[PDB]
Amino acid sequence: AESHRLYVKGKHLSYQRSKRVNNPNVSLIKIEGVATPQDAQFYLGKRIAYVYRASKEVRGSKIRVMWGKVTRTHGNSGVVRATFRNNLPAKTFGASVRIFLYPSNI
Amino acid sequence: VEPVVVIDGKGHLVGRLASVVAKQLLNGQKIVVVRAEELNISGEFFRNKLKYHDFLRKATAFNKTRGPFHFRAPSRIFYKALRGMVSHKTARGKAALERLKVFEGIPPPYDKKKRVVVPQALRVLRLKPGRKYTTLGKLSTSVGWKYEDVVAKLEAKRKVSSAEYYAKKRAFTKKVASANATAAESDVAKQLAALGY
Amino acid sequence: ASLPHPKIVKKHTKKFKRHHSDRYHRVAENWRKQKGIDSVVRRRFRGNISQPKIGYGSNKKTKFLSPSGHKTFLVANVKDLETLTMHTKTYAAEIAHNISAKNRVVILARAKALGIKVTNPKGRLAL
Amino acid sequence: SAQKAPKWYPSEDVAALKKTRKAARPQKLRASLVPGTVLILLAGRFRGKRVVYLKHLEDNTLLISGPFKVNGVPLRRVNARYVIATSTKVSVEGVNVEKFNVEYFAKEKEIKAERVEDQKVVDKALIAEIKKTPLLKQYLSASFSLKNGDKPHMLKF
RNA sequence: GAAAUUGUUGAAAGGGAAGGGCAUUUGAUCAGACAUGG
RNA sequence: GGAAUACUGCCAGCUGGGACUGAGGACUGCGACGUAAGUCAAGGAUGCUGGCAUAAUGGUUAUAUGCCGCCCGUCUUGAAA
RNA sequence: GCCCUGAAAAUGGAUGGCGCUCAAGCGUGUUACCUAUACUCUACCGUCAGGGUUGAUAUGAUGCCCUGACGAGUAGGCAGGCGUGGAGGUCAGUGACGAAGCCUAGACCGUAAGGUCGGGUCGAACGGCCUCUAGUGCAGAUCUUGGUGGUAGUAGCAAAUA
RNA sequence: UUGGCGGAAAGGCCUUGGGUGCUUGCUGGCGAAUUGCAAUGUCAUUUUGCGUGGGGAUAAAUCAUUUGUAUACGACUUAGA
Repeated sequence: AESHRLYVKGKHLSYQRSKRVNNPNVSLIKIEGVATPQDAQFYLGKRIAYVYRASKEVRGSKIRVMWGKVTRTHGNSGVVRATFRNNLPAKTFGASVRIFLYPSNI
Repeated sequence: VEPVVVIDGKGHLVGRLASVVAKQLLNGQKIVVVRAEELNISGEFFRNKLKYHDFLRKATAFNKTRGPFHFRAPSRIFYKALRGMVSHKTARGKAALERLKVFEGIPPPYDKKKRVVVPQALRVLRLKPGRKYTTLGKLSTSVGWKYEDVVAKLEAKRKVSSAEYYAKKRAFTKKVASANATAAESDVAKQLAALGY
Repeated sequence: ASLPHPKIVKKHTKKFKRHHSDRYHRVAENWRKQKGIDSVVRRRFRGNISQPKIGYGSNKKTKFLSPSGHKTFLVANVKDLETLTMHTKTYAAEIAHNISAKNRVVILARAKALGIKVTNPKGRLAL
Repeated sequence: SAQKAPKWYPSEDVAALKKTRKAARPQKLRASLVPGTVLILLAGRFRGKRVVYLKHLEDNTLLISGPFKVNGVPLRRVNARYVIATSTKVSVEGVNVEKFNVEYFAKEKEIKAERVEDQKVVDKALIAEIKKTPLLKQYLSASFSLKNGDKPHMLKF
């Protein structure tokens, strides 16, 4: 109980985009340990959270969370696509993100 | 999958190392590259020196001080290859970069910290045998880098220290693998083997 | 208090300001269609302001509703108010800007009696 | 008048719905959810806890045990999409479980005496089964987590 | 007693212009509710 | 000599995972399953549970971040010029 | 065939850049993958078309309802609308218990022209609807008249003895 | 706490000796619910202002004045208890 994590780590790389136009509506996530679209199929539909600090407390907390979910895979190397209730801020390209194991249809 | 990754520059091909190290920064991973002076470039030394001179001719004509800066140190020759592969003028660019350090030799904390290689940028895996190449240290020196010998001196001093260290290590790992031997074949050991351990 | 309506969808909630109304004081924000021969806005080059056009039109079904769900009706006095006697679930009253403070207390009491929503109570409210 | 008056006004009659065609058919749970099976809870208060599945209630949920004396989780509702089914499984033969249902949990602070006694009834039998297999108790007392290295899409459970 | 233009106060940004578009973080500000036995 | 397999194609063959949508508003239509009364996935979503109150949420606004965005008007085959 | 010679120009510099040598190069083959305002399916706005329906039965027949298709645009044509001075008619319209006007990174309606509201300031008149009427809508014209900036506390204020 | 080693940016490393908590090596006795079927539920490290108790320490630079090794003005360089 050194470890308590029940999510897989991921990184927020980019919005969906062509060379010169981006689409903030979809985000591209690289899930740790996932190297192929075949592997990434496991994570589709799972929930993600981006988790951040703020100065103003809300429900007596300075931690905040943006939720979303993995929607399809992306390209040939396990990258995955994700939509969020809001839209990841963009300063967060490179930030860590958390990919849960539910909804589980193990 | 590590807070900081430390790469041994040795036997690595600049551009391919630069390519991987740059993607690493843009994805959030801190990198420090050491031993930048034993980095290679493919194709023999005369061509690479020549190239560096073509780069030397470029300066702002009216004020050479505002025109391109020609960095001669191996670490910094590498930093140039990398920088060109990152949108270094945007905010996100500067952030990516700030996650990265380059050194000639391997200066302390890193000296007692593990280093990794990057196979897809490793020359011996990459260059076809017979193909001529260039040591970055030798190249720098010839275009004005001052500290080849200083870093050489420091490295041998370091390497002596590292040997002693590695020798204690091995000796210790003897005692362990020895004194293990008894437990190594014990009922618990047979159980672990049943589950692959 | 109001009928049912589907989700009110706006479509384009931002203003549409005249091109370069942010550039010279002389040029008011009020929409004005660019006519210039080279104009990037008129020719619609990526990157510039959108212009108003009919595709942005609101759903007939939700058009003119205020967030409460009622069309607003402007209302000068008690007789005016009472045209919405039957249509309580549908219109809400907004009292003219130029109605005196006391005549507002009267329209207000009466609205209340009749169950008619007032959109700008607290008119010239004393207190 | 401040404004002319509309010439129309809509009906204030609210209409009735169309006779909708959506019948409630029963949820058929995935093959691995079989009573007695150990579950890892993925979310909520007892996330991490490894728990014994007992019964599929009529509001789609899973009746869960623990047992309490083993890891502090009481008899409880859990949702099937927030669970991993391990392949490890205890027999659930000598365990009552008939009375437990939706209205059992119905919200009508304290803790009911029945709840506390049912916990002991169900647990005693479960613990008696759990013990016949070495390290099962301990297994269930211990929380689940991902270690560096784990790949969910690979691991067996 | 408008605008240009100006002083002071308050808030904010600013590594060779500023301004704009889509998007969201953060801060500020504003809403829509409306009723159930005591 | 007797097989198998590949390849290509067909099935009004059976199934798992993920994503967007849910327009309509009594009933009329075409059907399906039933021995039957009835049932239904058949001319557009329902059901069960929960969460929010000086709040969940939405509008606006400022700023940051990603990508993108040359000065309008004019004559002109051609204007950021 | 690839490669080498043949192969000389002026600021420093361009396979787009980095850099790449069993390529990240050249020829060829095979899969997978990324992505347009295009294609497919669905919602909504409008346009056009076809169709139904005041038969007695509350509130729009230039209406209501059903169905299919379609949407680029300079010069230019037509349509439906937004807004201004004044005029006939009407709301027995608003108003000194505050008209008009002005200010307001406050609110609401409209695709838009615009409309509406709150608060502040103000002081005498003003508006909606059906019509009528034009000296009726500005960014430009080295446009007119006025007013104001940066330039800038800058150029300067040094001939003629003190 | 006993020794040592580390200057490339050592600012860290190895060591000796006890003390103290824990020890899932192993065997027991208790506890956990109602946070109600997920949602906000582990606290990290930076600055900066204040609060207490201890140890500590007790200056200068600028303007003005002055030199002319200096100087368009600033700047430079001297001198003054």
